[PDB]
Amino acid sequence: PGIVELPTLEDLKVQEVKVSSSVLKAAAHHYGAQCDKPNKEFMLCRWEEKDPRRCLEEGKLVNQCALDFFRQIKRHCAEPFTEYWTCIDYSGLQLFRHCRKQQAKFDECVLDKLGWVRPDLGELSKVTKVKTDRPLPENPYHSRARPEPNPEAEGDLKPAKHGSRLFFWTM
Amino acid sequence: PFFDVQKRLGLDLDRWMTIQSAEQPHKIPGRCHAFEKEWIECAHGIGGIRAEKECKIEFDDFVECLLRQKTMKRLSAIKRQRDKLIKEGKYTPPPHHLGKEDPRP
Amino acid sequence: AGRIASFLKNAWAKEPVLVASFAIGGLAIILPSLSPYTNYAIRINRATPYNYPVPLRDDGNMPDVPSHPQDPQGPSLEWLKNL
Amino acid sequence: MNPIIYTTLIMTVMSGTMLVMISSHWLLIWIGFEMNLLAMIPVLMKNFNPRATEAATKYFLTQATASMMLMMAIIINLLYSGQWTITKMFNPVAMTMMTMALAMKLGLSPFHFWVPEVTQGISLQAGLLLLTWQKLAPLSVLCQISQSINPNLMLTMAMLSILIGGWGGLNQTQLRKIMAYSSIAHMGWMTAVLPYNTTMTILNLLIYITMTLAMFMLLIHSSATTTLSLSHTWNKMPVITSLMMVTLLSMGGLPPLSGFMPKWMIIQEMTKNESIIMPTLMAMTALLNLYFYMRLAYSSSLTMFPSTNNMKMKWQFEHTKQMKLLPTMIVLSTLVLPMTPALSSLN
Amino acid sequence: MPLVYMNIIMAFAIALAGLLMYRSHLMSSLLCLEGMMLSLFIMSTLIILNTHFTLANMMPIILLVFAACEAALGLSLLVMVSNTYGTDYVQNLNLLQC
Amino acid sequence: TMMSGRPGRVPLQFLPNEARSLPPPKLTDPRLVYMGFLGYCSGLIDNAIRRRPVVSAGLHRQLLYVTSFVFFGYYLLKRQDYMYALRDHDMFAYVKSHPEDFPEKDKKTYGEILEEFHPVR
Amino acid sequence: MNIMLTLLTNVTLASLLVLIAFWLPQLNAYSEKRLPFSMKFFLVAITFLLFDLEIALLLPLPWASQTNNLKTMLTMALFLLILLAASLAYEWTQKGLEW
Amino acid sequence: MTMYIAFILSTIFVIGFVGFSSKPSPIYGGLGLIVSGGVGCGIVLNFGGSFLGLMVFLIYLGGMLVVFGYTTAMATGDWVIYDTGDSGFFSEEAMGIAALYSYGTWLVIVTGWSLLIGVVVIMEITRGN
Amino acid sequence: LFQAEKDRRVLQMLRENLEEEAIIMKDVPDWKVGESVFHTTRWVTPMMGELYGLRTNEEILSATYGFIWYT
Ligand SMILES: CCCCCCCCCCCCCCCCCC(=O)OC[C@H](COP(=O)([O-])OCC(O)COP(=O)([O-])OC[C@@H](COC(=O)CCCCCCCCCCCCCCCCC)OC(=O)CCCCCCCCCCCCCCCCC)OC(=O)CCCCCCCCCCCCCCCCC
Ligand SMILES: CCCCCCCCCCCCCCCCC[C@@H](O)O[C@H](CO[C@H](O)CCCCCCCCCCCCCCC)COP(=O)(O)OCC[N+](C)(C)C
Ligand SMILES: CCCCCCCCCCCCCCCCC[C@@H](O)O[C@H](CO[C@H](O)CCCCCCCCCCCCCCC)COP(=O)(O)OCC[N+](C)(C)C
Ligand SMILES: CCCCCCCC/C=C\CCCCCCCC(=O)O[C@H](COC(=O)CCCCCCC/C=C/CCCCCCCC)COP(=O)(O)OCCN
Repeated sequence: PGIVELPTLEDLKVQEVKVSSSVLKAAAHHYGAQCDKPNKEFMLCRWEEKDPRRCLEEGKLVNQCALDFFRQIKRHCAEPFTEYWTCIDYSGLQLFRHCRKQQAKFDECVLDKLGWVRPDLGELSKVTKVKTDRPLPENPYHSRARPEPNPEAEGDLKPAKHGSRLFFWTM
Repeated sequence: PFFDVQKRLGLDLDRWMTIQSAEQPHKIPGRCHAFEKEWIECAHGIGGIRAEKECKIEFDDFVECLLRQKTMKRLSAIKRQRDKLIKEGKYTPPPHHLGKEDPRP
Repeated sequence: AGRIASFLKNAWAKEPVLVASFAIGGLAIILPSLSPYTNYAIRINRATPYNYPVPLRDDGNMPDVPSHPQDPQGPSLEWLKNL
Repeated sequence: MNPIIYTTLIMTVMSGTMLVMISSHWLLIWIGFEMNLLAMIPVLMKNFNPRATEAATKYFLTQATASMMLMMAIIINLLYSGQWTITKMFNPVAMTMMTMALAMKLGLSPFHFWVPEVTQGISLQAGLLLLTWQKLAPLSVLCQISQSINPNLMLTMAMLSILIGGWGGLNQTQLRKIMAYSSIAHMGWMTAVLPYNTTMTILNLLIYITMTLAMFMLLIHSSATTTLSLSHTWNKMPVITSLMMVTLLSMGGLPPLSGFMPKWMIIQEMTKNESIIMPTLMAMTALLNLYFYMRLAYSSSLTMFPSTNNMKMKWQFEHTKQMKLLPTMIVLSTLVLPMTPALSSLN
Repeated sequence: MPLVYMNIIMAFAIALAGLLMYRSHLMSSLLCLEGMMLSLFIMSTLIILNTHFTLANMMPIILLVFAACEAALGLSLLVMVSNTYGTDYVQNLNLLQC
Repeated sequence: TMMSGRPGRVPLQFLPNEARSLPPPKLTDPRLVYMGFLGYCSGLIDNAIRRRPVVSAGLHRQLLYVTSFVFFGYYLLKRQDYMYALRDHDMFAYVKSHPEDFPEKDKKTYGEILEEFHPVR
Repeated sequence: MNIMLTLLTNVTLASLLVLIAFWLPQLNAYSEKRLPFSMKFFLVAITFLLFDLEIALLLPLPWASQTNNLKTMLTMALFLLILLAASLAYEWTQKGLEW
Repeated sequence: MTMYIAFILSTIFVIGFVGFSSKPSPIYGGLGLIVSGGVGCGIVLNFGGSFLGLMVFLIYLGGMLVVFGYTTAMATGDWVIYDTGDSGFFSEEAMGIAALYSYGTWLVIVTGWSLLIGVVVIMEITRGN
Repeated sequence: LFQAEKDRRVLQMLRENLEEEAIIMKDVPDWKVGESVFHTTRWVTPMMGELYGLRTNEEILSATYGFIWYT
């Protein structure tokens, strides 16, 4: 019943972010601080459309924004960041707690170079609002038409006509 | 027989555990949340007989999600035809399905 | 009052384990409703984000919803830091 | 046992039955059945002796097997549909398994073999409780899912229960086995109308419960468990024998007694659904129950059996304890036929 | 409904049949009942985990607890019967008859 | 019929609020008198079982039995009348809302109906 | 995989060493020449089973402390432990812990 | 694909059930049931139910079958129906089980009452007299 | 970023499966290429066997049991 439509392999081609988990964890706070708008646009579209095929352009946009962020990092603060993610990669749990010194070095370097302020506790978990021009989907669930309800009879009760009318009983 | 004490007092003694789409902890969704939600919304206030006769599409989709009989049948047929063709010798799998592909993040 | 004191003094002798057990159990039952830090524990449990915070579609009628995480709008965690 | 413990166990049995009756989740119904089974055993084994222990272990085995089957049916229903609510069963196989489990709990044929022996082993008070209260939960569960039952299987086991009770009551001299076979036959009558009307099932349940309470309370008052022991009751308390004879006539379905109400209404309802043969066979078979009721009445009140010399001491003493509601139960099981149209209250 | 569920249902059926045979040794009857509840636990756990129905992760625990309580009750009854007759043989429970 | 699933029905109400629109049973209702007779019979049987003068052992106890039976019978009669009223109301509403299933039969007179005559001989 | 291999290695080493222990002295030639059923032990076993069931009920406690409904979970856990203590007390006062 | 490891475990489970269902020498039937319980625990663990499998393996095996053996001693296709996404930074099974104290108040109440009643029932039955 | 990568990877796997399915089932008479088993047109999350059904055994076993067996 129907044909499942899939985008062509050309639509799924994009310049991937080829950095490992340790680099991403080291840069995550500033990445969320700087790249918030495209990420929130993509995620709002993702929970509104409920369809991966409807959110490809926003994924390409977030890839581009992450690429720009990492290009700025490479341009300005390469070696403090390298030491910081060297820490993060050494640990088996990838804990922030172990070399706060290198974290401070990277933070002061980015503050001096790009004027970036690291978000505080409880800030990246906030629920924000997104100004988007994408129209709100009207039937994201593709629901059918609901069956009509029962007639819902109503009125004033009258005594039973000739009572129970059960066999010989007159009441 | 059934004495609806919960509905009379609004107690909710056991209704929280009846369906997949009813307030799971940490908002963890069921595997077939959407199908069951659609089936429940179709059949609400209509009665069992009419719900069975008219909401059969939603229930069929829900059962297909739950047990995946049709999907497994289709996959088995596809794999059987592929096996027959490779035994006969007119089809060769691509490098994508032989482990020679380039993985992506 | 004298009977209760005599009973407690007689139970503290020859049955110290039961007296200690009942004291600890009663204290564990009673104290949580009197401590002021249980609300702090509840609030800490509230502030642990396990899920992704899904953004809301802006319509110009949500002055209390921040547009960026650095914006002053939204809940704060300075109280948790001070703890 | 200690009266506090006995009261707590009786309350636990009743609370398990109510948990079955008021819950909408299959797991809670199973839990109620388990709680009822757990609290039922000491009540049966209250007077410790080998017979009570054997009856208790037979009852435990049967009820545990039935509960396992019911749990399996619930799990299969969940497998074929992610639903826990007690509604349409959603599966043919699950329904069959559930029906057999509930029949085993109720004692319907062919799962009737345990009822007479369990009733014979236990005392008269435990027998009263087992034959009256232990039918509410399975019958309520059957009523809730009456639209799912296959009529063929339900009607087959109902007719089998009626035939088995009628035939097995003819061969008994012990009063408790007679009551057990009567219970089996009445259960068969009750379950033959579930596919068509549950109100008739509930009406039959109420009438049978009243009659069985009256009969068991009369048997407890005149402490006899055999036919010959009951044949000595006229020489001390003839009023009890006369009331027992009237109650036995009522239990046989003879109009204008109260026991004629359920059979009459069930026959009428079954005829409304273009079913003719089965009510005729059912009445023909209930004639056997009436026959052994008449034999008991002959041995009890309509004739005077020989007595013994030591009854002269019993003539001098009065019952220390009087059971409340015995008079009410007799009247309700005897003289409520003119109030038949009151069944519209969805009793 | 794949083959694992069929295997577990077959195990349940085998345990039920073994219970209903009664060669002897009521202890074997209790063992068959416990095999049945174990099969129920396994198959219900598989159903619950497969469909990601989070809130029924309770139910296997409840089933296990209740069935083990029933097992203790049955063991006590068996012990009383054995103390009465000296053995747990099934055929010794013939005092009550239809 | 089965009215258990009927819409807008409270789970444990003996007499709903809409039942109060019906005429209550009279205190001299024959069914109430029969319930009082049942209570009197219960009192007599209670006197007989306890080995007491059946007619004149306890007047207070017999009065209590009669009064309790009359009270419960009155409430039961109210509920029964309400249930039958609901049945008739639903019947008439369904007949009104489904005209095609209950057509008006074309009235016909016996002078133009041919019925077979079977002589008795 | 790793756990299966570890268990297999443990079982294999144990079997090999026990069998060599049982067969090394079997190569050289030598001469090669009731009822009581105490009831108290059964009660101990049954009490262990019931307390183990209640412990199994108590086991999910480490994860129950993060629920945001702290009052309800605290009440329910205290209720479970109170009924455990009540079971112990009842079996104590009914001479069920004597020898 | 390890030649349907789940299938192999299921066949071993069924074979063990046939083994102790013949009811030979109840100690040997208990051994067969122990093997079957271990195989079922393996099935659940390999499926992903770590805590529930451990509950099987601890409670069932180490308490109930141990008490059974004590009493006896006194006397004479897969991998396809699986999911696609992840669970977050926790296990859904543990969250659902821990929800017993926040969601299942009614369940806790009825289960605790049943356990206390079971203790009382065991005492009353084993009094004897 | 992980969500976007996951969506793209799943879509690519589905497209490759569709291509190989179209090639394989060309001679089957009644077969239809890329036909859904659901009446609804709503997007349905594919199973594990839908993405790796035509792939080799080693990565099937990986994607199925890697997290469970990783200790
Ligand atoms: C159709 C509906 C209409 C009619 C309704 C029919 C039923 C009505 C009554 C229902 C039951 C209520 C009363 C029964 C209580 C039992 C007490 C008893 O036995 O009687 C002793 C007692 C006299 O004896 P006692 O000096 O007190 O002491 C002797 C000991 O009691 C004990 O003395 P004992 O132990 O030395 O003697 C032993 C004897 C004593 O054993 C007995 O007699 C037991 C009583 C029979 C069982 C009752 C079953 C419950 C109701 C079933 C009704 C079935 C009806 C269906 C049709 C089928 C018929 C079977 O037992 C035997 O001899 C063994 C052989 C038994 C022979 C065969 C058994 C057949 C029994 C079937 C009876 C069915 C009709 C009963 C009629 C009333 C009978 C009293 O009788 C009475 O005085 C009470 C009768 C009613 C009093 C009426 C007063 C009111 C009149 C003034 C106001 C006027 C009203 C009108 C107002 C407007 C005027 C201004
Ligand atoms: C032997 C004759 C029967 C005797 C019965 C025992 C007499 C003593 C009982 C005292 C009164 C009990 C009534 C309880 C008070 C309130 C009841 C109310 O809250 O419940 C309603 C229920 O009301 C009761 O059912 C009415 C009970 C009245 C019984 C009398 C009928 C007997 C049949 C005719 C014989 C004449 C007997 C007259 C003398 C007693 C609402 O029920 P509901 O939650 O919505 O659905 C459950 C029932 N369903 C599933 C079947 C639909
Ligand atoms: C109303 C009639 C009362 C008298 C009759 C009592 C009948 C038998 C007693 C059993 C009934 C007790 C009622 C308990 C129902 C449970 C639900 C209610 O209590 O609310 C809960 C609140 O829990 C309460 O704290 C329970 C307290 C009661 C338990 C303590 C004592 C229990 C004893 C009862 C009898 C047991 C044996 C006897 C012991 C002496 C729900 O908490 P909540 O957070 O809002 O919602 C959870 C859902 N979330 C997660 C989505 C938010
Ligand atoms: C209200 C809190 C409830 C929860 C806390 C309890 C948790 C665990 C404790 C309960 C465990 C079960 C208790 C079982 C009770 C058994 C009673 C008993 O029978 O003991 C008597 C003996 O002990 C007694 O006398 C009975 C209880 C005595 C009273 C115990 C303490 C009562 C309250 C004391 C503390 C009060 C509050 C503490 C305040 C302290 C200030 C900070 C019999 O002992 P035998 O074994 O026969 O040995 C005698 C032969 N030589």
